[PDB]
Amino acid sequence: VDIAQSELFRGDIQWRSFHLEASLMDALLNDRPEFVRLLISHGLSLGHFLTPMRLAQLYSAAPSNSLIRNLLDQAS
Amino acid sequence: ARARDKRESDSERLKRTSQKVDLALKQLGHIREYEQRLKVLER
Amino acid sequence: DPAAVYSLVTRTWGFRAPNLVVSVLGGSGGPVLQTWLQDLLRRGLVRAAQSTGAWIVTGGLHTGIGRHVGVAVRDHQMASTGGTKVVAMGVAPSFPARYRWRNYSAFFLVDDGTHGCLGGENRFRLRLESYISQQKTGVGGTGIDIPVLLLLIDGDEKMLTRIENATQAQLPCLLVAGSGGAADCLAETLKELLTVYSSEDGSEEFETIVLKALVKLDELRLAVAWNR
Repeated sequence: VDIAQSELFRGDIQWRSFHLEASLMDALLNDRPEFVRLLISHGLSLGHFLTPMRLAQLYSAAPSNSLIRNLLDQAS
Repeated sequence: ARARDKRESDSERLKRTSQKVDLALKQLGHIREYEQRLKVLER
Repeated sequence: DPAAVYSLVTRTWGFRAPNLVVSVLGGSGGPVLQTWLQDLLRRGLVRAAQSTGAWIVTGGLHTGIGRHVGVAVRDHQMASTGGTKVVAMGVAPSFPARYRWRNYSAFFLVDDGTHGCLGGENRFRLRLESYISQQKTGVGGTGIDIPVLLLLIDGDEKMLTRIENATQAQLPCLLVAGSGGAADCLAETLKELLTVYSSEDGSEEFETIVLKALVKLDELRLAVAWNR
C-alpha cells in the first residue's frame, strides 16, 4: 500500500476516474480493504461507481464451495 | 475516540519508538559514510 | 450586513467561535506550487489553525491559492492525530446537495449581480472581517477582540488593492518573502500593520510570528485565548 500512497500523493501526476474505478474493482475483488479505503477516501464517487454488472461480478466472485454461492444457485 | 485510544497504547508507542530508532540508525550510517568521504576528500 | 452572516455561521450552523482568523490571498496562475511554499502552507498556517482552532478564510475555487490550501489541509489530515478538524471557510463569487468533485466546510456565494466577473465579492469579504475582528472572543465581553490577520503569497495589483483596503480597516497583513511579485516585491522594497515574513523563518514558528504581528491587548491574553 506504500507504493499506492506515494503514487497517489504526487501533485504533479493526477489520476483520472477510469483508473480509480479499475483499481477499486480490483481491490474489492481481491480482498484488500486498505486499498479500497485509500481509493474511496481520495475523492471517489461510489454512487456512480456501482453498476448492476459490477455487483453481479462481485457476487460471482464468491468461492465455489461457499454457502452464499450454494444458496444463490439454489434460488435459481 | 477508539482509534485514538488504540494509537496511544504502550505497544504502539514502543513500535513507533523502534521504527524511529531504526530511522536514526540509517541516518547515522549515512552521516558516517559522508564524514568518511569528506575526510578523504579534504586530505 | 456582516453581523447576520457571522451570527448564522456561528449559531445556526453549529460552527464554534474562532480564536484566530487567517485570510489566504494571492497566488499566481499555475498548476505547480513551489515545495517551500507548499511546506509553509502545510506545516505552517494549517498547523497553527489546527492548534489554535482558527478560521481559514480563503477562495473556494478549484484553482489558485484555494486549491493549494485544500491540498495542504488534506496533507495535514492524512498525517494528523485524533484531533479536531480545521474549519476552512471558502468565499467565492435545501439540505441535500449535488456537486462534482472533479474539503471546505462552508461555501460563501456572494451575489456579484453579473455573471462571468470576479472581484466583486472582495469588499463583502473585507466587511465580514471588519465585523469578526470587533467581536469578543471566549465567553462574554471579557475576552479580547478576535484577532484577524491576512497572509499574502504571490499576488497582483488587485491583491495590492485588497491589502491597502485591509490596512485601511486596521487589519494586519503579512507578506511572505520569496513568493514573487506583489507581497514579496513590496516586502523587499520595505505602515505599522505591515509585517515582513523572512524567508529564513518557516514552519514550526508560525504562531510566534502571528503574535508579534498582532501585538505590533497583550501576549498573555492572546495565549490564554488560544489552547497553547
